[PDB]
Amino acid sequence: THWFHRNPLKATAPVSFNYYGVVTGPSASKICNDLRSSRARLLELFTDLSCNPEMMKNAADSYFSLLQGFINSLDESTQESKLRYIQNFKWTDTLQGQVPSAQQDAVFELISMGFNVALWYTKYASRLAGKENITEDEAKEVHRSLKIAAGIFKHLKESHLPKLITPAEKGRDLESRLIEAYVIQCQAEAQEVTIARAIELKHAPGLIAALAYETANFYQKADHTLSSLEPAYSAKWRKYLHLKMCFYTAYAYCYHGETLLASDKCGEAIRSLQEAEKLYAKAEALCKEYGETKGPGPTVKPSGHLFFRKLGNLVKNTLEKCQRENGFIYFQKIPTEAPQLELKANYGLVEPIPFEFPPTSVQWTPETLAAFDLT
Amino acid sequence: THWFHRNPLKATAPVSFNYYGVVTGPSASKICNDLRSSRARLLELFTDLSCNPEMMKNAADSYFSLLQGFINSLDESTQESKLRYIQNFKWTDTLQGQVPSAQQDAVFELISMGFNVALWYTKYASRLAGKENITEDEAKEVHRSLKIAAGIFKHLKESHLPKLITPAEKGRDLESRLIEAYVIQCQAEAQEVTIARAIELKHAPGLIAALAYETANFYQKADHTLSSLEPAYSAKWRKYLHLKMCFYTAYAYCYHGETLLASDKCGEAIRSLQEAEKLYAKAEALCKEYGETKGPGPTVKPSGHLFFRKLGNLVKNTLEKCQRENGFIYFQKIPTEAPQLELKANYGLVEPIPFEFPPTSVQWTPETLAAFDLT
Amino acid sequence: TKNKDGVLVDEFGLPQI
Amino acid sequence: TKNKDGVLVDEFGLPQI
Repeated sequence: THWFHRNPLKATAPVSFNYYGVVTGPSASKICNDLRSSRARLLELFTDLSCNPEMMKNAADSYFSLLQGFINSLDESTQESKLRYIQNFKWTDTLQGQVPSAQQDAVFELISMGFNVALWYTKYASRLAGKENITEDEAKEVHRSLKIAAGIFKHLKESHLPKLITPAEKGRDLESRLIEAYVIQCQAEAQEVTIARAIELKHAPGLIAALAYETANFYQKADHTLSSLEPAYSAKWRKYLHLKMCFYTAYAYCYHGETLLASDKCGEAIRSLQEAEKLYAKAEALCKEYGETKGPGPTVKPSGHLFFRKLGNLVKNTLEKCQRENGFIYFQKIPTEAPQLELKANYGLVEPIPFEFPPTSVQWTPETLAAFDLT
Repeated sequence: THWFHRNPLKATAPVSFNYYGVVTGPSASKICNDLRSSRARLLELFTDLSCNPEMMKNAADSYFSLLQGFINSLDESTQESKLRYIQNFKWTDTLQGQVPSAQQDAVFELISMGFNVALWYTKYASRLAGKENITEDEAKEVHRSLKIAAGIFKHLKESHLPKLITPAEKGRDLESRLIEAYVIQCQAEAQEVTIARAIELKHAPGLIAALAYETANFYQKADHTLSSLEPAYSAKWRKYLHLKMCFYTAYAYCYHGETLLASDKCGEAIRSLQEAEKLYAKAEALCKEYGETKGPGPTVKPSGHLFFRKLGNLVKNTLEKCQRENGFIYFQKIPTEAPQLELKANYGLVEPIPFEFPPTSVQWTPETLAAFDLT
Repeated sequence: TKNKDGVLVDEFGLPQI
Repeated sequence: TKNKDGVLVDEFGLPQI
C-alpha cells in the first residue's frame, strides 16, 4: 500500500463580491452573485470526502470562467481587465501554517485557487492510493490524478507567476522553486504507482531497476529544490523526500542484483543485494527521524514491505547459484564497493498532462462589464 | 577418508654382536646369535607390507627381552648390566634426513628401536585408515594401533630418556619435546577416527563439537611443543599441525552452531557458522602452504569434503529460521566476536595404552653373563 | 499505443506483452 | 562397557545408541 506525505490545503477569506455603489444595473449584479456562489461551492468541495474529479472539474471551471473576467480583457482592445485590482484576496500557505498573505490582484486569486485544486488532486490521489484492495481501475485513477495535478502546477508556474505584480515571500506556495518541487513530487508519485504495477506484473528486473532509480532521482531533485528554503518550515518535508530516495535506491539495487545474477556475476550481485538491504535499513532509520521532525502535514508510514519478499527470493537463488564460489554464510571475493548506478528508464516515466484554464465566461459582456463603474 | 602426515622411518646399521675372544662357552655365543637374528628380523618387518601387529609384537618382544641383558642387572642388589657400554649403535632420525648418530650404549639402541616400533604402529594405522571401504573392525584396529604407539612413546620419554648418558640433541628423535609431540599426535589421530565415526552414527552435535574442539587443542599443543625446534627440519610438520587445528576448530564451530540454533540464539548461530567457514578457508590456505613447504616426509592431501555438505545444510536451516531477525544477506545484530568455545568432551577422549618392555630373557643367567669376559 | 521505437505500451507506459 | 556415570559406551568410548 502507498504512502504519500501531504501538506495541508490552503485556506482563504470569504469573498462576497459585494461592491455596492460601484455596481450599476442587474447584469453586473447577477454576475457578482455567481462569482460569490461559484467560489463558495468550489471551496466547500475541497473538504468534501465524497468529491470526485468530475465534480471538482465542473466546480473549478465554473468559478474560473467567471473569475477570468476580472483578469482578461473582452474585446482585447485593452491590455487586461479593469477589475483586476478591485478585490483583495487572502490565502494561507502549505508550509506557513496560520500565517496568511494577501494581495489585491485577481491573478493572485487565480493562482492560489488553482494551486489548491492541484493540491486537491494529489489528496484525492493519495486517499485512494492508501486503500488495501486497490483494483487496476483505481490505480489508473490515482496515476491520472497525480499527472493532472502536475500539469496545473506546471502551467501556473510558467504562464502565470510572471504576471504577478508582487513576488511571494520565499517559503510561500507562489514562489517558483516551491511549485517546481510539487511538480516533481507528483511525477515521482505517479511513477511509484507504475513501479508497483511493474512488480506485480513481473516485468523485467532491468526495467524496474531503471524506473526505481529514476524515481529516487526525482525525490533527490525535489529535495535539492527545497534546499534553498528555511529549515523550520521545510525540514520535515525534505526528510520525507530523503527517505523516499533511500527507499527507491534500495529497490534499484535489489533489481540490479537480479540483472548481475543473470549475467553470472556472483560477487557483484551479492554486493549489490547487500547494498539494497543496507539502504532499506537506513531508510527505516530516516523514517523515524521523519516521524520525529517538527513540520507541516501529518506523518505517514510505509509498513507494507514487498521488498523483503523479493529480496528473500533473490538471496536464495543467489546463494544456491553462487556458493562453492563466494561461500555459504561467510562471503569471499566480494567487491569492496557497491556498483555505481547509471540507469536509463525507457518505460514508465511520467509527463504532466498539459493544463489550461477555461475561456472567459460568455456571461461577461461589454454591457455587463460597463455596468461596473469605479468612482 | 583419513589423511595423516608421516615422517620417515628410522634407519640403522647392522649389528653382528660378534665379540670374538670376549665371548666363551656355547650359551654366550648362542645369546649373541639370538640377538643378531632377532634384531635382523625385527628390522626386516618395518618395511614389509605384509606385517601385522601380532607379527610386530612377537618380533619386538623377542629381541627386546634379549637386549635387556645389556641393560638390566640379573642379581639385583646392583644398578645395572656390565654390558651396557660394550656395543656401538648407529641410527638416523625422522627429521634429520640421511645423517646418522651413534652412541655406544645399550639404552640408546633400546630407545631408538622402540621408537621405530612406535613409528611402525602409526604407519600401519595411517595405511589402513586411508581405505575408502574401511569397516568398523578396521577402524577399531587403527584407533587401537595409535593408542599403542602413544603408550610406547610415553614410556620411552618417562622411564628411559633420563637414563641416556649423552645429553639430548635438539632436532633428534631422542629428546623430550619431540617425543611429546608424537604422543600428542597419536592421541589426536585416534580422536579423528572417533569423530568421523560419531558423525556417521549421527551422534548429538554437542558431543561432536566438543571432541572436535579437544582434538584441535591437542594439535595446537603438539605444534607449540615443537615451536622451539629449528624451522629448517620442523616447518612442514608444524604447518600440518596448524592445518589440523584450523580444520578441527572449523568443525567445532560448525557443530556448535547447530547447538546454538536449537537453543534459538540466531545471531550467535550465524556468527558461529561464519567462523566455521572462515576457519575452513584458513585451513585450505594452510593446505597450500603445507604442500609447498620443504621438509621430511611426503605431502598428504585432504580431498573434500563432508564439512561443506554439513555446512550448507546448517546455513539453509539457520537462514530460514533467522532471516526475519537478522538476514537475509546483509546481516544485522551479529556479535563482532565469535562465540566462546570452552567445551567438555565426555566421550571420545583417548589415552595412551600403558606399555612396558619385556623383562630380561630367561637365556640370561649369572653364569651366562660370566661367559662374557670383559678383561 | 506505441512508443518511438514502435513498442506496444500500456496505460502506464509499460511494455504491453 | 560403562563409563564412570554408568552410561554404556562402544569401543571408541561413544555412547551406545
